[PDB]
Amino acid sequence: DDLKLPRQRVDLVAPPFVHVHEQATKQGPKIMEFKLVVQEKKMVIDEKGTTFQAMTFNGSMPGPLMVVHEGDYVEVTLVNPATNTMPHNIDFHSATGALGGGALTLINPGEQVVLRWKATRTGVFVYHCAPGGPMIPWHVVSGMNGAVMVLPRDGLNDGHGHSLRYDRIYYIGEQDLYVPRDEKGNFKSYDSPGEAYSDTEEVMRKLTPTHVVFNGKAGALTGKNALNANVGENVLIVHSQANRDSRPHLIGGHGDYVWETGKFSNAPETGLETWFIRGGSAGAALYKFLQPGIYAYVTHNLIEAANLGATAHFKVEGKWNDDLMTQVKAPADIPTGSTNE
Amino acid sequence: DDLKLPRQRVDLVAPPFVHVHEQATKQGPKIMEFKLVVQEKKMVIDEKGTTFQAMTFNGSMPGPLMVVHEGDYVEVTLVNPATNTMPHNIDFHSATGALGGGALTLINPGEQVVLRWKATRTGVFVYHCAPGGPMIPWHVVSGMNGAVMVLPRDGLNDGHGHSLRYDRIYYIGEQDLYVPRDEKGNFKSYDSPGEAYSDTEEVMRKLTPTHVVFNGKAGALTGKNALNANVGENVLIVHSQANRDSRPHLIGGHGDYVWETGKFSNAPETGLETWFIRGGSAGAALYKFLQPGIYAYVTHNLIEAANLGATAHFKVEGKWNDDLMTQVKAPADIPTGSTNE
Amino acid sequence: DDLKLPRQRVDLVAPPFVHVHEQATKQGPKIMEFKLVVQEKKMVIDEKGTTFQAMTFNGSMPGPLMVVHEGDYVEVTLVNPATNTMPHNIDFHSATGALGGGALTLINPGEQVVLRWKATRTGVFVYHCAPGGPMIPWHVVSGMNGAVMVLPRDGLNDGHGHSLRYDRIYYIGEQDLYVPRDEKGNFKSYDSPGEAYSDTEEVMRKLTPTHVVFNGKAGALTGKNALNANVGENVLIVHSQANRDSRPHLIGGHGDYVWETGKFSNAPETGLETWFIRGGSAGAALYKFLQPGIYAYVTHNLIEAANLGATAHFKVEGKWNDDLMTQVKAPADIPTGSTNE
Ligand SMILES: OC[C@H]1O[C@@](CO)(O[C@H]2O[C@H](CO)[C@@H](O)[C@H](O)[C@H]2O)[C@@H](O)[C@@H]1O
Ligand SMILES: OC[C@H]1O[C@@](CO)(O[C@H]2O[C@H](CO)[C@@H](O)[C@H](O)[C@H]2O)[C@@H](O)[C@@H]1O
Ligand SMILES: OC[C@H]1O[C@@](CO)(O[C@H]2O[C@H](CO)[C@@H](O)[C@H](O)[C@H]2O)[C@@H](O)[C@@H]1O
Ligand SMILES: OC[C@H]1O[C@@](CO)(O[C@H]2O[C@H](CO)[C@@H](O)[C@H](O)[C@H]2O)[C@@H](O)[C@@H]1O
Ligand SMILES: OC[C@H]1O[C@@](CO)(O[C@H]2O[C@H](CO)[C@@H](O)[C@H](O)[C@H]2O)[C@@H](O)[C@@H]1O
Ligand SMILES: OC[C@H]1O[C@@](CO)(O[C@H]2O[C@H](CO)[C@@H](O)[C@H](O)[C@H]2O)[C@@H](O)[C@@H]1O
Ligand SMILES: O=N[O-]
Ligand SMILES: O=N[O-]
Ligand SMILES: O=N[O-]
Ligand SMILES: O=N[O-]
Ligand SMILES: O=N[O-]
Ligand SMILES: O=N[O-]
Ligand SMILES: O=N[O-]
Ligand SMILES: O=N[O-]
Ligand SMILES: O=N[O-]
Ligand SMILES: [Cu+2]
Ligand SMILES: [Cu+2]
Ligand SMILES: [Cu+2]
Ligand SMILES: [Cu+2]
Ligand SMILES: [Cu+2]
Ligand SMILES: [Cu+2]
Repeated sequence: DDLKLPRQRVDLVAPPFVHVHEQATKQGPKIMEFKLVVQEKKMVIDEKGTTFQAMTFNGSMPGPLMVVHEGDYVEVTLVNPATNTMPHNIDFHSATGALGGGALTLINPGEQVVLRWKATRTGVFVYHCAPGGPMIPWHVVSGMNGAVMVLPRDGLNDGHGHSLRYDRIYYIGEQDLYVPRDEKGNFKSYDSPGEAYSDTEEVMRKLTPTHVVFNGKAGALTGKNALNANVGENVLIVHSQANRDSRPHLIGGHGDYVWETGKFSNAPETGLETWFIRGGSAGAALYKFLQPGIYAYVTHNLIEAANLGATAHFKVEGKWNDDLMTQVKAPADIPTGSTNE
Repeated sequence: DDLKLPRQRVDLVAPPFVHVHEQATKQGPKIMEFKLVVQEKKMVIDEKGTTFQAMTFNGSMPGPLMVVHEGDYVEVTLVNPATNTMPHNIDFHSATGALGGGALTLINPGEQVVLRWKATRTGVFVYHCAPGGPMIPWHVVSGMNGAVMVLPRDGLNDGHGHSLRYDRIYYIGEQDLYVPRDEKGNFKSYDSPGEAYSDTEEVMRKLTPTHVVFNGKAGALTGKNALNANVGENVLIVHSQANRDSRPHLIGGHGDYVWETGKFSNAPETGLETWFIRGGSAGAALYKFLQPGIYAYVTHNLIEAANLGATAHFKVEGKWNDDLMTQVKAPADIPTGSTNE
Repeated sequence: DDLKLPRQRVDLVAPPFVHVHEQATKQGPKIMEFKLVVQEKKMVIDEKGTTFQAMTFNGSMPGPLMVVHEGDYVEVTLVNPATNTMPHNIDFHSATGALGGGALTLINPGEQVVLRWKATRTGVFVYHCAPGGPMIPWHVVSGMNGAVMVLPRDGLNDGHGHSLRYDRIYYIGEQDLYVPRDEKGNFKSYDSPGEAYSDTEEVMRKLTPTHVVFNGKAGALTGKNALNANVGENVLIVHSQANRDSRPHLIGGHGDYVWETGKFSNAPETGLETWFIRGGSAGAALYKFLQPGIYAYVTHNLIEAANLGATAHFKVEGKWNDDLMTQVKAPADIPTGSTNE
């Protein structure tokens, strides 16, 4: 027992929600204990009911958000149940050495492994499966990726000596999927990930996804699963993309404070319209809602947002501010005396 | 008449030129009145005379640049003449609430609407049509996008307490187009936007444009329509892309001061070779010309620049500086006594 | 002889290595003399032995890294031997005027030219061939690109008044290739660049590379050609991409200090997981190795990294730090008393 710190077990929750944590803490460093269970399963990924052979951490795309503080140790039990068919591992971009932990965590079905890494770098970071060779992109684009957030012990700041505090936090994992089609253009179904592999690899090689989804499927964060907020709330939106670039935009809003490279040692940019998540990274945006109503959160390739699945909704309760925006005259017939050339 | 400020009507001009404005102002806030008229029309988009069914604000791709100051109110009359076939609206990324104004501006052919938004955020911002669902990307990649610039009341600064002033300003709108081809590879023509839609949507789904153009067509800003400048002039180049990333580069020059995320609350970067406009945003670069001659302004995917239409020219008058660059020896035969292995 | 400075001949070396230079210097400005010889040749670009008709500076993809100091003059002899079939030239993104030198350097086979440019802008910059029109992207994606580094005379700094010094420097040139296929999907071979052109241009038009390689071929910087370092060494990694965006990531490491836009007048970002090289630019990352072992350096589009060739290896000698990372429990059977739902 060389490392003599207090241990704290964390129960992970399904995205887009985030397990209970403190922003600022005066506790010393702890060993923060997490468990991730690999689950291979068929999942529905679009509104027409297209299925595909997914591979996940904890049964979700993305994997759950892990939250710790700078100087904590993160002790992860990775479990690969014997119902799975492939070996898996885990690479933390937040970690130092052994390919992020991938070189120490390769487990066959029926095995588990325990990795400990010190959280020396602040920010939001991708984690993902990386077995080796062509298996790396295949496991990642099959759904085996998530994120970890390492907060400064004093919480967030604006990089100019002022504390920032969020009222709410959501984790938006964006997934590029490569679903094979038959000669007529219909999506193909398979009985196992292994059976899907050869056809999937051919789609992956052309670098054009068939679907781009938040929280594992088209429409996942729309309708009844819209994200909730209130006028005046500072909301932190963590956005990850393990394989492909994304350009997040809150329609009707802004990024008040944006860490687009996702690392809290760097001051955020202010008042962004659209920001950029480089493939293989996580970023974070803080926004204080000023108006009630529906907001679409998109990647601002609008073809991807509207036609390949990459739209989420916020439903924001409160009172409308007519000073910021108003309809001066409702839609009306163009006046007869108008010239419009 | 709740809002009791002076009103000022602005006459918009066609890109790449920009309507008359002040950089720094000591006037108080005003209500700045703009009119945009939707025009659906067939347009020529390449040097071989390829046509396509465009949808525009004010008859141009991009729509005109609107320039206001922080704290102004922007009152926009959007007009959809009864010669048009579809409903349209407008979303300002500069605006707060109601999906940027899109939720308050949906008008059928024969209708107009008046929206007012407060310019609380400084920078250059995209505006675009966003009717709903798959219509959003279709109207945007059909040409319905432009930009607005919200200047600080004191004009631009270098983020270190020094004022920056431009001698000239150009607005470069970049458009990704998706033109259907027949089985032989020839571009297809249609008699209406509606007739083009199904085939166009199939091209859009593969996320590879057929054309990438500045100011609405290949070669628009070359030859006689080259952009003019003089040695010693500080030129502001505003660049927008509503749907797809761009990487602007001034061949033979630099970006002296670049806001690549386009927001003047953030200090510019200095001395860039190539900068990055994320899809769904506008950015701005200031350069002081040091040498006369021809400059190509490109997106530095050179396939897009040279083969899909995304090249503009600057013609710069003045005297050559042999200290910065000189031809020491003109092309000559390789000397007989040379070894070149 | 208007310019009366000392002259210094530099001997270039093949990437990923870099010719001998000083970081900080108290010498005054010099005329730094470089020679580049164009070589068209068939080259092997993947591990299955696929060939293609390359065009190179000095026989390598990328061209060699040139290193000078701010205020130096760079005098380049470009040679196009009569064994070559096409005209060539050179454009320096570091240079001011005449399209970066391209307008002053166009040479037929059997000719040479001497260009001098003043190094007024600090950073890493792309250089590339740019003959004119569609020849520009074709020569660049055929391999005619490299980089130049213009150091501040005081060497690198962290943008907050602290000197940064590297123990080692590597230049990673990333190349997107467009190799034609026959109807069965096999790569086509040609006897000359001219014969390859028409088929290659058709692949280039669809903006999807067939290969993405470091140092000219899949696996070039793996196995026996892994990059060497030691625990505790600060290593500068210069990364260029003349045509297409890249997202570099050091697997198991970080970017301690990253200039992603590549320009030393701007403070670096700290502690990045993944950074972004915009097509048509060079960037630089400093990392101090903390753990021994194998590191993969990738573009974090993992399809490109694992399946299209864009992976390099570092082999790092030293002692493992179990405080940063440890395997707490080796792979073992899942305990019988475990519940994993
Ligand atoms: O996309 C090609 C072609 O295939 C069809 C079916 O023949 O539709 C498929 O692809 C669509 C777009 O991805 C999906 O909407 C649908 O689930 C799938 O069957 C054609 O409609 C289409 O032109
Ligand atoms: O800098 C972050 C900041 O943006 C704020 C200003 O305090 O608001 C932006 O939009 C508001 C709209 O009323 C204005 O107060 C302000 O002028 C503008 O930059 C906050 O919401 C937040 O702290
Ligand atoms: O691009 C496919 C194929 O189509 C042809 C005509 O059969 O040319 C078309 O496409 C070209 C590239 O976009 C355009 O230059 C031209 O306007 C269009 O007819 C072939 O030339 C080409 O291989
Ligand atoms: O920082 C902006 C600045 O770049 C300037 C320097 O004042 O010039 C750059 O190129 C010039 C070439 O002669 C040099 O003065 C300077 O050393 C270099 O950084 C201006 O054009 C502008 O203010
Ligand atoms: O990629 C299409 C198709 O072509 C085949 C040969 O028929 O393989 C070629 O393409 C592969 C992927 O690029 C290469 O691995 C190989 O060198 C090349 O022959 C098929 O295997 C493949 O489905
Ligand atoms: O800011 C650059 C800096 O990162 C350093 C800190 O000095 O290390 C990072 O990782 C180390 C792991 O032990 C820690 O010292 C530090 O807390 C963390 O930010 C150096 O390697 C380098 O100077
Ligand atoms: O130690 N107090 O939180
Ligand atoms: O399955 N994803 O939330
Ligand atoms: O572990 N890979 O299939
Ligand atoms: O009020 N003077 O510009
Ligand atoms: O039609 N565009 O300038
Ligand atoms: O309003 N859309 O076609
Ligand atoms: O002049 N001394 O290096
Ligand atoms: O051929 N390239 O190193
Ligand atoms: O010089 N171009 O083939
Ligand atoms: Cu896996
Ligand atoms: Cu990774
Ligand atoms: Cu419209
Ligand atoms: Cu938008
Ligand atoms: Cu060439
Ligand atoms: Cu260039």
